[PDB]
Amino acid sequence: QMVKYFLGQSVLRSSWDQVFAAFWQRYPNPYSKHVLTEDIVHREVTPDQKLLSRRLLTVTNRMPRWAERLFPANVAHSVYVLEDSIVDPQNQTMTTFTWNINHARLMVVEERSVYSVNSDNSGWTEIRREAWVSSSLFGVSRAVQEFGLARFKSNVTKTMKGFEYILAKLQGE
Amino acid sequence: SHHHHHHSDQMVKYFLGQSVLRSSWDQVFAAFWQRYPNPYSKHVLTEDIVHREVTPDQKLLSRRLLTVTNRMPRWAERLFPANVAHSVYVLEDSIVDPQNQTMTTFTWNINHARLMVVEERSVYSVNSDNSGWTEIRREAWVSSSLFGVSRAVQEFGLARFKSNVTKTMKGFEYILAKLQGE
Amino acid sequence: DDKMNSVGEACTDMKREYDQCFNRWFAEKFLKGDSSGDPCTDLFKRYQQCVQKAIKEKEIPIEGLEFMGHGKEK
Amino acid sequence: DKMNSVGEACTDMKREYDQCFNRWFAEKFLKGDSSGDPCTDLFKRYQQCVQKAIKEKEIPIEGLEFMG
Repeated sequence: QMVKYFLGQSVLRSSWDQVFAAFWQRYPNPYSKHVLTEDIVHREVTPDQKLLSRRLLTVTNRMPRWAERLFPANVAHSVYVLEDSIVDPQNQTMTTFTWNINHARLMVVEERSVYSVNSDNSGWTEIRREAWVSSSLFGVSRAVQEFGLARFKSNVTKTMKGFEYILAKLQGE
Repeated sequence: SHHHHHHSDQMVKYFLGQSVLRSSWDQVFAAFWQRYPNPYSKHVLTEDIVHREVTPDQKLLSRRLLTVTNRMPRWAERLFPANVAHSVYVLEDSIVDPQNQTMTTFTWNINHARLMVVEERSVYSVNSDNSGWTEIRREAWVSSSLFGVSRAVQEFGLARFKSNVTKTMKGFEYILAKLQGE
Repeated sequence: DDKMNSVGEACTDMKREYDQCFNRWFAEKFLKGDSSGDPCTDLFKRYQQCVQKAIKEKEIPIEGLEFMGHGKEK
Repeated sequence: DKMNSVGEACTDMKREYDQCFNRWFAEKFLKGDSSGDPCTDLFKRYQQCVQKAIKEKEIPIEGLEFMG
């Protein structure tokens, strides 16, 4: 169906205090081999004491050997991803929203995560995520389909014209 | 009477249309091999017959090969610059039944298969309303490989997201281990 | 002038006489009843053995498809 | 140890703002609001440098609505 939707729930075992501060110290680490740069490009503080922050970061592009073939356009370009973080300690919660800003053509993946203290354990921190994978390429295949029938509809009319015409040319030599 | 309609069938488009020619059936069957050229055929370039034979039952089985001009709309040369170079080659097979006074035709393109495929099955039969007229029934299907890839690109995009999410969590637990001492 | 070109640019020559043969055939005595004799076969085999050359040298993918939609239905 | 940045000029530079911000973040932001931010005198220098490096790489950011 049009845009795919993902819902995931996880918890990692550490104080809400201790992860929010780890959130800015994760890079590098062995598993994030694919992340290349990371930058904090805006960061304000509200009147309700919340840390609004926008972090851009470039990631290597890794596609399956059929995709480069169909999209040579975007193989030697990496992915720029933006992350929007609001941090709330008064409530002990943090919500992030993340998504690519190039390769928009062929796909946009985008994630609203929420980080809060685990419900049944208070020394831990639950994490909710909802995903939306989409691709403008559906609209395209519609366009190619709509254009292709319209051409066919005119080209059927031409056949009748050309058919009626040459039928007339045969009657009485 | 003359009319047509089309509606999306599954993820492809179905077209159904009915037309009648104001001539006898024999003339149209005989005129079906002559229609090219004509003033409205400016798009077809060649026409050949690559296979033909007479069956036991006295039907004529023919296969003719046209090659027609591919003019796409200008937004679509941008997106598929590989396709603009090549003319479309079309095969339509046909059988002619003299005894039952009917002929059926199946036509579809055999290049640009990756971009789009149009297929048309028309049947030419003697009219029941008049009897000096030929009734033509034609149904068609326009499909595209792009719908499938749009799903592949989505499926792969989701996959890589899931792997990337384990790597964040299994890279998160690790930094937590280095500050906890561990 | 008036008739239709072909894929084998040579065979256009070879094509257009077989075409006019076949029509004279088709209409006179195939569509009308049974004649049971085909005077056009003789010429057909040279004509199309000339395009059978042509379709390979321009690599058009006719072979591998079957009559009607049994080969490629959608 | 060093992550790098979009502007190679300001890689080590971030590493200074970074270590500042965590100490600030961890010591007196979760514990309670306390006083204001000290890293602003370094952060101002960092942001200008970064903005320059993105226009060099023509990175989109049409001031996009926060949270999309």
